[PDB]
Amino acid sequence: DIQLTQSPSSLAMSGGQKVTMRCKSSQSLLNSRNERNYLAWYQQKPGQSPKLLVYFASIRESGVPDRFIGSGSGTDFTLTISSVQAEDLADYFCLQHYNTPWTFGGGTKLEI
Amino acid sequence: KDQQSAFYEILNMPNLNEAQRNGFIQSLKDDPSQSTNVLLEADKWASLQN
Amino acid sequence: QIQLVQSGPELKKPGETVKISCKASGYTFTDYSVHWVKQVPGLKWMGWINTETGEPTYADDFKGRFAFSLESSASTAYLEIHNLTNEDTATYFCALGWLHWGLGTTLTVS
Repeated sequence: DIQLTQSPSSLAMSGGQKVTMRCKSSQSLLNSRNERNYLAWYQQKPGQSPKLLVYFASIRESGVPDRFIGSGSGTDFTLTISSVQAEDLADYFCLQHYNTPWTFGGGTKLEI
Repeated sequence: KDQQSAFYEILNMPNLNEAQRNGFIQSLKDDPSQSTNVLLEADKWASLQN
Repeated sequence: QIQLVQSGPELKKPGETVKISCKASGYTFTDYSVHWVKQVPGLKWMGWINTETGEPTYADDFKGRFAFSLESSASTAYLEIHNLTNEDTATYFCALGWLHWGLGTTLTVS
């Protein structure tokens, strides 16, 4: 099985500053067929379904503000919020979909 | 010479929907640009394929 | 627009059986798999079901009391949990792979 170890579980924000969260996998998520890293980042607010922010490690999903920036390859991946806003107070987690046993990151709670 | 590579990859996708494959190729014919965007759609849906 | 809608919330007594539905629209249902995810009030992936053939593949922790099924004529996936226990109390998501997540269904066993 592929294990996902995220960064911290909580983060204190001061409106406008940059926040970085990290996702490390036990094995590479890079597919040799299409050269894509099979990892996606999701935002989930209380009582709501997870929303896709970044897919294929570093490709921003349509409709997502450009302040959400995913990067990394192989085993080290990061999701960056250039200027954290008030509407970004939610949980964030990574997801690997390279192998059959999909695994999720621990989750990242963004609060003030 | 880069667009023809995308033509090769999309045309040789193993288990792509034939109607969706014709749409990727036809989009590569109408505008030879956006070659990375159509390959991105092909890889996106192939990763979700059964 | 790709959209997934699940059944309403469920209140069940231990030992009973619950069935959760997931209606889809906006894409070719039979070409892309439907996955099930369990969220305890982290996230644990339950498994997926082949939309074309109907063959389900379950995770190791979901091989006993769980069953995936389809009704292709209505583009609806099903999740059946038998012999409900207290740990089954969670929110269950149907997801079009990694792309789009369902709205979720809260199950409470008491």
